[PDB]
Amino acid sequence: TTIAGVVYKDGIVLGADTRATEGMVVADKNCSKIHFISPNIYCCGAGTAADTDMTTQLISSNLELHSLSTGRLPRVVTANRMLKQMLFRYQGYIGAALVLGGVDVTGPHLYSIYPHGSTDKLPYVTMGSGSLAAMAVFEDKFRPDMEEEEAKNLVSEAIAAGIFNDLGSGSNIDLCVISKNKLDFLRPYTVPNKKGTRLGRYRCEKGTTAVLTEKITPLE
Amino acid sequence: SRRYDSRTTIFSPEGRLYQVEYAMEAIGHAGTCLGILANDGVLLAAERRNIHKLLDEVFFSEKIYKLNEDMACSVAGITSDANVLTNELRLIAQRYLLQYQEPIPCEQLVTALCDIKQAYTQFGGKRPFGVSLLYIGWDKHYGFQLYQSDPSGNYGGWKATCIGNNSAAAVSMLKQDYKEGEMTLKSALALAIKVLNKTMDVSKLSAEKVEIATLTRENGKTVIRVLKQKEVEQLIKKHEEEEAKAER
Amino acid sequence: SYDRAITVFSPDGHLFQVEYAQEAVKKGSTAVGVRGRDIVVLGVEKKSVAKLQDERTVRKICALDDNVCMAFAGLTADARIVINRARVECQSHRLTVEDPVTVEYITRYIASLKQRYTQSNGRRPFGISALIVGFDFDGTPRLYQTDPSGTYHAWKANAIGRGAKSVREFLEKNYTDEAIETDDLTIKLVIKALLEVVQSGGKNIELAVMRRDQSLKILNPEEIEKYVAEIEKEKEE
Amino acid sequence: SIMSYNGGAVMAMKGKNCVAIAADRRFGIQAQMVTTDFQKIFPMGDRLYIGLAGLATDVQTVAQRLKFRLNLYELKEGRQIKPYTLMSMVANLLYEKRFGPYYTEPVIAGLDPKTFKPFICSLDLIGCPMVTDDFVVSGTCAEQMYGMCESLWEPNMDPDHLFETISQAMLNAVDRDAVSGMGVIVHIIEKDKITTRTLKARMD
Amino acid sequence: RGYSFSLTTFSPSGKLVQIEYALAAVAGGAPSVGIKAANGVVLATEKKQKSILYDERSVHKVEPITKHIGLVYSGMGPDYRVLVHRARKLAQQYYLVYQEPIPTAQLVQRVASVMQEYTQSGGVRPFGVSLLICGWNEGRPYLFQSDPSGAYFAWKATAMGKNYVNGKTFLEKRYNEDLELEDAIHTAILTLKESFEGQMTEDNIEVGICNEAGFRRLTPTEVKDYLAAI
Amino acid sequence: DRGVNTFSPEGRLFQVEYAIEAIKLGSTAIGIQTSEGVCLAVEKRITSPLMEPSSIEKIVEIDAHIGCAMSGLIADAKTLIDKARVETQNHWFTYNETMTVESVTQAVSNLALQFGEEDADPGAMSRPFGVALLFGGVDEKGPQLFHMDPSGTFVQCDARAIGSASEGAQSSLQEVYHKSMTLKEAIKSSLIILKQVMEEKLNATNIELATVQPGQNFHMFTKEELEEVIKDI
Amino acid sequence: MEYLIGIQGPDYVLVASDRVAASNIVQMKDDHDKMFKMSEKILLLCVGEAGDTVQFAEYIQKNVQLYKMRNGYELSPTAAANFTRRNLADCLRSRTPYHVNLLLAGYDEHEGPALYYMDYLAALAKAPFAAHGYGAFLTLSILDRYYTPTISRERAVELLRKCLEELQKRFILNLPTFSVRIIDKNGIHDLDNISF
Amino acid sequence: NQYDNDVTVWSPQGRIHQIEYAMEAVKQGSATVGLKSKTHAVLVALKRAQSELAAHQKKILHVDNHIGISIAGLTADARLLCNFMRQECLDSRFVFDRPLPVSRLVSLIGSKTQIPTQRYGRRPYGVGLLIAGYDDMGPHIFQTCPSANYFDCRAMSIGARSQSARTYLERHMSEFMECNLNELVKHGLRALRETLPAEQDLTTKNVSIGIVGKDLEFTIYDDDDVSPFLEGLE
Ligand SMILES: *[C@@](O)([C@H](CC(C)C)NC(=O)[C@H](CO)NC(=O)CCCCC(C)C)[C@@](C)(O)CO
Ligand SMILES: [Cl-]
Ligand SMILES: [Cl-]
Ligand SMILES: [Cl-]
Ligand SMILES: [Cl-]
Ligand SMILES: [Cl-]
Ligand SMILES: [Cl-]
Ligand SMILES: [Cl-]
Ligand SMILES: [Cl-]
Ligand SMILES: [Cl-]
Ligand SMILES: [Cl-]
Ligand SMILES: [Cl-]
Ligand SMILES: [Cl-]
Ligand SMILES: [Cl-]
Ligand SMILES: [Cl-]
Ligand SMILES: [Cl-]
Ligand SMILES: [Mg+2]
Ligand SMILES: [Mg+2]
Ligand SMILES: [Mg+2]
Repeated sequence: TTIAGVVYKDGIVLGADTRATEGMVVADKNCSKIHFISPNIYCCGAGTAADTDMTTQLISSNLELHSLSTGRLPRVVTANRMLKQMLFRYQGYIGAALVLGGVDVTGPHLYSIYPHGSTDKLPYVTMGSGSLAAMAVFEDKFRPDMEEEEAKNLVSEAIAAGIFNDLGSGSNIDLCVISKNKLDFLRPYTVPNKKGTRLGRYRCEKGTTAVLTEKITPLE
Repeated sequence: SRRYDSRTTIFSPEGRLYQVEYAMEAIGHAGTCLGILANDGVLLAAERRNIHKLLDEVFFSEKIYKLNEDMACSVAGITSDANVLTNELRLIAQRYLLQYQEPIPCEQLVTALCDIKQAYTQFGGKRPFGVSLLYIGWDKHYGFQLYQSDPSGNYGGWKATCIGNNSAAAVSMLKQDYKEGEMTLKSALALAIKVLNKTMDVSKLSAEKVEIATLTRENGKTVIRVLKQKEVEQLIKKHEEEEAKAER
Repeated sequence: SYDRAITVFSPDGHLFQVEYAQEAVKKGSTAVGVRGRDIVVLGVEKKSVAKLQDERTVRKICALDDNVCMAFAGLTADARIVINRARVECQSHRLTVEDPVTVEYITRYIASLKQRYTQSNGRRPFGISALIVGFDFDGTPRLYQTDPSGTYHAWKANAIGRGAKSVREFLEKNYTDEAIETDDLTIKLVIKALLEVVQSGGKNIELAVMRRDQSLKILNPEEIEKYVAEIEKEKEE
Repeated sequence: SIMSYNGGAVMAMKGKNCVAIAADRRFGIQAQMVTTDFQKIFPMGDRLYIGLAGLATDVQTVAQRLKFRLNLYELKEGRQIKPYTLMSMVANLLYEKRFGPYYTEPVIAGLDPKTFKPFICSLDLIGCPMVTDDFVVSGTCAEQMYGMCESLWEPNMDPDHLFETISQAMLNAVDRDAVSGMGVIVHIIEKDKITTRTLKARMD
Repeated sequence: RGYSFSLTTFSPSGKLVQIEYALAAVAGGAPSVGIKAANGVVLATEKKQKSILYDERSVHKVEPITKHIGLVYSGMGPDYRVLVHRARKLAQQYYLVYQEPIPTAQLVQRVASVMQEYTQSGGVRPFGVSLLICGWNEGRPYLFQSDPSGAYFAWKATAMGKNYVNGKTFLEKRYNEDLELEDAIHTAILTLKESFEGQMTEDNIEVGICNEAGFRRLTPTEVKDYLAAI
Repeated sequence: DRGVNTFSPEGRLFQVEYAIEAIKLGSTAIGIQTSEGVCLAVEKRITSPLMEPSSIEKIVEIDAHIGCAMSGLIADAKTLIDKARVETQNHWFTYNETMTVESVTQAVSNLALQFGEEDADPGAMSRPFGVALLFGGVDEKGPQLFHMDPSGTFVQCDARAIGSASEGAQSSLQEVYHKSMTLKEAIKSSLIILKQVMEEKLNATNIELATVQPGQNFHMFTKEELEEVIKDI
Repeated sequence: MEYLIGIQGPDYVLVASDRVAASNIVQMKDDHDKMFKMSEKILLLCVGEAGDTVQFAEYIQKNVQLYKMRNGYELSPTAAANFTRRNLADCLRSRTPYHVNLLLAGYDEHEGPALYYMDYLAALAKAPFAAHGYGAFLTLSILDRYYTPTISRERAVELLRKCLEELQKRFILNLPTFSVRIIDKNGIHDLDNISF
Repeated sequence: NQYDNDVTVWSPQGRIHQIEYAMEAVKQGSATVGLKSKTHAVLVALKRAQSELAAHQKKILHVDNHIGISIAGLTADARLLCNFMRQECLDSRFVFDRPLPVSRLVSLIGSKTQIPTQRYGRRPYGVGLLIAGYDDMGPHIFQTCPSANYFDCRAMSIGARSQSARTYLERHMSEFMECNLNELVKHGLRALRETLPAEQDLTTKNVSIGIVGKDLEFTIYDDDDVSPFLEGLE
């Protein structure tokens, strides 16, 4: 996994690759790693896949209950607190490593959240087995107050660095762009990897497979 | 606090349980509900109380509930209380299936729920559930079956029975017309309509005002169906044709 | 959890809930037991008749284990709770002792369950009396009775439920070495005892027997009406 | 490894308006075959099946506990469960045991009960879901199965070609795995019928 | 500790009078109306709003439960807030398991089940509210009522609170199956006008609507627009 | 209606006073302590000739050196008797010695006022025990008879009657008792007194009698041994 | 160490079990019985860890008997097997797991004979024949070689005897005698012990 | 009336009838007397015998080497409270290896016995105690009540006709501090004897004595052992 985020002039850009692995085998070529928190807040997940899914779903749900009650758009700090307090309580046993970004009444905010419950509020962050490749791109090229398209270029460059240099990362680049005015969930943003084509045809005709027993059960 | 406790689970001086007796008065006022056992199946027929013009019609019935693959029930009395009990019936039936990997036999499901009702009359200081139930089913031990239970946690098996409004009158009509060992689903259907026609004496009988469900066996499988309104009106027609024959 | 004291003393030493539980038993169908020489018999009244009833589903005579059964009078839902508790307990006994229960053991258990429900917060007493019969390991026949108070005793013969007073009077005069010399006469003694009080005789006597080692046999209406005629034609003489 | 104590393999595959699910038939304990007709694929609806590989005791427990939950769901709701909803139900059941999991990794194959659209997915042992548009595999020969599926699967296959493809993918994969095989069962699910076949297969 | 005995019990005639009396609290509440159109549902209610001093926007009687389900009531406002909170929680619990928004009828059944509890459980009275619940799922609108007993019913149109008997007959002689949502909003407001007393403004009625796009409250400006005809 | 732990204006617990009145509905039992042992005698109170008299057990062994006679609501006595039995066995287990009669009586008497409806476990005791008990035995203090009632008050007595006719019987006991009385005299005296107070004609099946002596363990008299003693009486 | 075997024919199930209770280097009993009667037409054969085996089997037995007393009729073999399985599986991850291996044999009025195999993990398999213990390694192939589904009960006892003779020849443990029983329409029958 | 069945119900006069009723249990017990000198604390108790053939109820109980009690009221409540006292004393020796000071034990009783007077469905303790003890602050006599109040006393009597005993003790209390042990016990006996009907006298069957002091662990004297103290009431 390579996940990343940046604060740009008017918002947040989040990024992620789409590979999931089991050991050193690709289990999913098109996993979605950028998760809905609220209409103005999204969260990339790295680490144990069930833990990132379930943790983000739970917090999203509790935040919807919160916003239904308040009648207001949620704050990024609130998602951050809820996540970190739960992860701390579980002592690192919930293997969710998160990049949380959104835009609230106080503007854009980006946090990295670790499994043991520490968080860092920063203008750019990376996580996953590809995170140092992605961070090299950011250290070399980040500038404050980038325009939307510059920020999008930078995030996809960073994800690409992880895709091509980390065996844990691959397939497509997804981005999520969040501003006061707009949410662009770009899945896929880029498809830099493509399966090669098949050269021979193995279209096996009926009767190729020998059959011992057959039962047809008709349905309504 | 002893001053406010109405003491729902104690005996009266004649060995009676007043809350149980009072719950039974509630049931007597609810929609009439009958069950009739035949050779090839079992049926439930119930008076609907949800009959205002502006109601919407969203479920497949009002008072008939599927309990598991092989069983259904109908209820007379407090509706919200019925929803609690029928939810509990479904749970009991799935707990059995989980444990034994076969369907719960009908009498065992009835008894399990009756033990819950009984507990509410003996301890805990709560009001009993204000519900009587008719249960129809098939199992591999006794085939087609009909049971009745009430808020005392008592039950019995029946060839035919009635709960709710005008029960006593309904049972007399069944006593006289029911042929032990000789009923079919088609004649049990005729008899059900005859009985409801007499016991809904406020006033003229209509398909909008009754609900009928049948339980049968087809190709080694139990089929539980709620009759469509077309079929109910046809049976009402046949009963009215039949009463035209009654003299000459 | 509901912790109200339900059974309490009143002036003069009465426990009114227990007395009211006993009123419930007195309105139940009559039940009778006789201890034979090598048979025990239970018979019970009625209750309703009703042609549309499935008879199997309302028996008032119940196996607790292979060598012990019971009849009851009073609240039938309450009886079902007591019966199931006693059935569980018979299996614990077999589990930990590797013998079947004595009839006295399971009686003593049922009685102490009943007694506890007269002295525990949040509960009313059980509205039932039971007649419990069977055989011990050494072949000895037994008949016990329990009541809502938790008191229990052994009997040669006894009746509970409505009309128990007069049925007991009949048994006191009719229970002799002669009346139980055989199995057929023991059975008849129970039927005669019922047929005193039984409304539209009878018809609605349910009856069961237990022989030494032989497990519970319930009689069918055809086997009952054989006995009924065999006593009725004898009472003309 | 706990997951290889019994061995076993399941896979599912998508075609045009049909899906296929297949499993090996061996029940064994380490090297020893015990039986050759062990069920691993279970009906969850007329057109919706779940296949479980992993520890045989948990295959059975998960199938049974899932069926408890599904039956209650269908009685309470008006209706037959949607494939995607079954996946979620199963995810929730597995993740409840996050810290002492069931050792099984299911595949689901079915048609939507109203629209008849094909669906396949798999889940890991703690309930992480993965939906795909082609195939899914689970069991002790997953690498073998991936190699066959990647090479043979094509889009929009009719029922006959789907059957040949899943059958050849299963037979040839399990023939490279000591603890999977002893027979293969295949269900093809279409709008109007289910076709169940057992395959002529190696028994070593 | 808590009283462990029921405060609702059966009377000799078989009535649960505490539930009847809870229904009298409902009957004396402010009027509410729900109408199921062909393409949506409208919920409308009168504010028992005296003073110009009230900030009308500060609390709402018409409330969202989910993106696709909303509620109104007649009876006791604070009891209603309990049920709103539990309904929202029930909806989220469903979503976490099934990953699908709760069907309207499933939400009503679970909420009605909570109301039933308060008719039997220890040391509590029943809720003094009836709920009207609207939703859209399976491409179709739903309107339900849930009463203080925990009984629920599906309606094409209904009225509750003060003067409800009349409101029901007003709707009986006015609703048709093929009616559109915009027409339905108009007849809902006319139904409230039947029993209003005060002169209607956009500040003392509240309107919610439900369609394929979801559940939402109408804004003061939208209600003002519908009020110009009335 | 008031709670079970309500005091009356005279400083008594209503429930306890009422439980004491229940003792008067019991059959009469008698205990006598002599230097040669203690005897316990009780009226069975047979209500039908169909009842098995041996199934009435109003005298029970607690341990080899201790018996107990009861009167009042007999079903209530079972848990007290079982507590006495368990306590003497615990004491043996722990200390490898026999428990004194006084100590057994004390252990049982500490159950007496443990009732009430808002201190205790989900279904604890709702009321006092409607039972009185005579514990007769022998320990290193010699022979000993103790009385206990539902207040949890217990005391040693040289002779004591309990149940329906205890006034009556207690008066005759004052008349006949003396500190140097033999056990055989005590046995005869208690049957003479039971004979006066019983509604039925005394015989060898409608009474029970037991002894405990310094030589000899708890002993229930057989039918044949009762008949022997009944001849003179 | 403990050997169980079952062979199901058209209308009967034959079962056998060794009669040794061992401890360290000694046989402590040579007439041990490893079979538990659950009902008139059901036997449970149980081996494994000391304490667990009897505790588990007797608990299942008492509950099967309880079911009969409560309901008036018996559990079927299949229901009893699934009941047994639910209990074992439910204990597997508890504070009280039971380390037992089992065969369940029965005859149902409507379904005919059944033989079920269960391991300590609580995997349940229906089989035409089966065996547990180290002795199974030497006898299952003899069953595969000579078993046919229509095998008569005489030949099943011969086939059984081939298996038991193979343990005498080839197995390192001294298992000189075996309990043998058969179940059919008429219940459970004791056959003569097979001894060496 | 509506105010007298629950310990949680204040009357309109600011009283709690259940507590007052519990105090009647002590006024109806047999009398007991407690008194002290500079060096010893003594308890003297009349024992009631049910019949002529009963032993006579214990009235004096050992708590620890340095503490004993005399009781009046419900015997079962007396044992429950005595067991609490014993346990508090054992705890103090276990933890601190020294005797629990008498005034601290009495505080613990006050705190324990107050609790059920304030909770619904509980009742006061229906027992009054005289407590004799000796510690670093010398001898003590304390009195405890069902109200959970307690009193530090020069001397005291509780139970039936104890007013007479109290009148004797007031009359002679200026003598107590300087009394030898024999003189002090004699004073206790004369006070107790004032509680008796004119016919009846102190005997070895009806008197029980408890003594503790500087050189003497708490000791109970009954039956033949009270004779030395009764002879020479001359
Ligand atoms: C990622 O961290 C990736 C993120 C995850 C949210 C997809 N993690 C995984 O793939 C992990 C790494 O162990 N795998 C799993 O949790 C097993 C479940 C995968 C199978 C599907 C059912 C999801 C990277 C960098 O680890 C990916 O290599
Ligand atoms: Cl924070
Ligand atoms: Cl089902
Ligand atoms: Cl089922
Ligand atoms: Cl109990
Ligand atoms: Cl009776
Ligand atoms: Cl589960
Ligand atoms: Cl309460
Ligand atoms: Cl809320
Ligand atoms: Cl939602
Ligand atoms: Cl809104
Ligand atoms: Cl007395
Ligand atoms: Cl006193
Ligand atoms: Cl007292
Ligand atoms: Cl005071
Ligand atoms: Cl005083
Ligand atoms: Mg292979
Ligand atoms: Mg091989
Ligand atoms: Mg262990």
